[PDB]
Amino acid sequence: AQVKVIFTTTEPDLELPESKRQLLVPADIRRYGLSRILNSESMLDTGSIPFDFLINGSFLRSSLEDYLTSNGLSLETTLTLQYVRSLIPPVYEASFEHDDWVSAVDVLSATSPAGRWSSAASSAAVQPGQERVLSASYDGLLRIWNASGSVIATSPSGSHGGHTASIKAAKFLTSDRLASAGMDRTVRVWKYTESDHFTGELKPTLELYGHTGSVDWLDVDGHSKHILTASADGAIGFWSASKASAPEPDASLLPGASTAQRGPLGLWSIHTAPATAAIFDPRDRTVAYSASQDHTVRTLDLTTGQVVSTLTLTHPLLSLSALTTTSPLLAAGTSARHITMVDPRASVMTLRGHANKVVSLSPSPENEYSLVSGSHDGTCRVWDLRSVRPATKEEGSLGGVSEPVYVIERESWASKGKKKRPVAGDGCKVFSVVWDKLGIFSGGEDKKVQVNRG
Amino acid sequence: PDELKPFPTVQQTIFRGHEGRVRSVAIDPTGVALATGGDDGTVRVWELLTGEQVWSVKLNGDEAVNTVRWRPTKDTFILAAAAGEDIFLMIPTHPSVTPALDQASRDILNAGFPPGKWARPGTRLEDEGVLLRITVRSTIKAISWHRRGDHFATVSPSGQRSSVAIHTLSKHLTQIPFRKLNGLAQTASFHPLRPLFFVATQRSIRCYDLQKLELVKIVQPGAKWISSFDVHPGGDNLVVGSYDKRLLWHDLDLSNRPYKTMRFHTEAIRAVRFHKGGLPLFADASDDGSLQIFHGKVPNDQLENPTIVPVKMLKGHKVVNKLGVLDIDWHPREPWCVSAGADGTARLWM
Ligand SMILES: [Cl-]
Ligand SMILES: [Cl-]
Ligand SMILES: [Cl-]
Ligand SMILES: [Cl-]
Ligand SMILES: [Cl-]
Repeated sequence: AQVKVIFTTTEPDLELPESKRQLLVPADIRRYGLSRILNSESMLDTGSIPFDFLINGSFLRSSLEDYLTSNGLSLETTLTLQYVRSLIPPVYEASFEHDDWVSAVDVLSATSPAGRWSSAASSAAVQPGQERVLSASYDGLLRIWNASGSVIATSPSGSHGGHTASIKAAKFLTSDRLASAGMDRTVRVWKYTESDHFTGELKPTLELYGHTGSVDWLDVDGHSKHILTASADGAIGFWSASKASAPEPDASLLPGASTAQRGPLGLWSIHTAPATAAIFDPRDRTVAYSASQDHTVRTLDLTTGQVVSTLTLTHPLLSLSALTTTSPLLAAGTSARHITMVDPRASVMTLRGHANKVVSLSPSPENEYSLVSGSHDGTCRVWDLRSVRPATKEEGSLGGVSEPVYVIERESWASKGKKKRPVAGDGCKVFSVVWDKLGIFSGGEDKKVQVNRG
Repeated sequence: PDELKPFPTVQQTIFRGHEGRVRSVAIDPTGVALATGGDDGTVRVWELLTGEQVWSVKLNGDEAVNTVRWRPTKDTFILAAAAGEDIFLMIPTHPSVTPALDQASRDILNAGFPPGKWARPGTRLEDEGVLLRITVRSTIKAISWHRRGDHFATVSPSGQRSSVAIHTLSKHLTQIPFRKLNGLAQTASFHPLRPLFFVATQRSIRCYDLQKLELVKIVQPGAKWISSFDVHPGGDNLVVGSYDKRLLWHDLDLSNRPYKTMRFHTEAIRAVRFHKGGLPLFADASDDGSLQIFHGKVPNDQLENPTIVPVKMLKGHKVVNKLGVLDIDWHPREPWCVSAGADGTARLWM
């Protein structure tokens, strides 16, 4: 019945002056009573916010006195409690059926990257009502989906100027323009116009040939109209989405021996093995980051020709993402089933518990410390980097270990009374995950884009 | 565990859509693609990580495709498959194939325009991309490429005539050198470094020399009916496996006797393959759906004890119609492997 607590937080807009100091003393209080104390008219005056509490870097799932009986520590000690916004669980909402596997998902929102990029210029500046969801299929077809899950627009087919084979990745670079890439080695830039009645049109603006190999990954900059790609040739591409400024194509990569065909500006091969992911730096748009099966994450300078830094990891890397200090922190999805959090400057921690390859990542739109990943094991998992344990002995190495906060399964499989997930990824494989405020859309082998939100 | 890492532990990708057993697996020289021959007579090429099938062809209306093997050169992208008596050379449609690489492969196969007869196949086959049909006298079990990809040998067990055939892709030339083998030839392998050759019968494995044309060595594994074998990249060791459930490591530095004998299997061992590309791993495939993954290390110094320990047993293949795992191949760089079982599936392990 007497225990000292002290409140600290990393949360940007929730902070206590002066009141951090003082004693909570039923001593049997679950996280609930504490979340109530913070919400108090006296403390944060917010009053409903669910708060989770981290001691030592671990969540408190019991009462206080139980925690400090079972560990040790019924020392009258002052437990230092980090408090964080408790995750609002992304439960299942909708599913958009496809004919073949869903390789890629992107979300056009008012606050999504293409959405903020839009309102600058050219600019639809998409209204809070109508959000659009892009899906790329092994069909060879892009589909612009309604928020309510109907198909507004469908890409042309092969003939008529569309993709000649499966599409590996696609994204919104603005509300007018969107970009795709695939097994046909092209990178295609599309105009998307929409009518009064809800129906779309996707007209190819540009066919871009630099690559010999599948173009596996694509990232976009809507401000500078730049695209960059990662391909199985072990090479990272850099392109202008604008027809205006482009070089002329290689012509020995073209369908020989209407729509405009242009080449890359600054196509480089920096990798021994296929290049799985390439992304822009959030702060600086002339700096890019590469990841390949050659185990390397490379800091790359797009202004000059090539690589300013190389960082090598234990296992081949299938994916990369940046988390916003003046500069990012990378999540690297591995074929080794875990995610390594990498600091590119001259291996902080490791997220564990995926059962298969980790092929897609995306940061929370809400806070810096949260991340969602997606994986060939049929699930997308939500991590909080503020949740960290000193590494376990087996396979643990340096203490990095962080387990998932929430687990998102396929409603394809989950709706069945079945017990354990299918071996490998069979039928459930998750190829793409994007996390927006609508939130957590998941493409994959089950031919469905899946919507999870609270 | 320990220093024995890494190795395949779990199966990360399942390869489906063959009907009836899958007879063969060969990974693309660049490591981005899988090739599977079927009992349904289809050769197919699949995206390695995802398990999406990007290409397929049916060579013969009714026959099984026993062996598929890539031309071990990264500048070509040429696949060889064996259906019955015929060995087909083809160029699968893949993202890897540009018009330059296509024209290059076509230039290699078309260059060069009876123990064997080299013929252009039916129109329907180049319509689907198969440029060559090479016919030998009796059915082909095994195919092996020489490391620079100009020569390839086909082994046909039944017919003594064509049993071991060495083909030259430049001159379109089938030959039956070192003609009569004293045995029933299961399969054959070229040497990783020096111009040597290997021919395994059910008896024993015999290492020849090509244009000196002489028998160099003969190693006797001392087991019933050798099922298969594979040569260490170092060249100074190899591994044999049999229908006796036993695996035999042969050190050719020391003796014709097997250096080590290993019983990990309930039923016959139908395939054995080393990891070529420098990792201390090899594996055997069994008629129980298990793979047995071993660590073994050809010593840094010549004439030293190879250290061999089993690291992991991979289950999850289904024993179907009396048979287990029928084939194995390894990724070129990474410690991943792919197996061909009778499930009608191929499976990726990491
Ligand atoms: Cl033009
Ligand atoms: Cl799990
Ligand atoms: Cl097909
Ligand atoms: Cl025919
Ligand atoms: Cl199965």
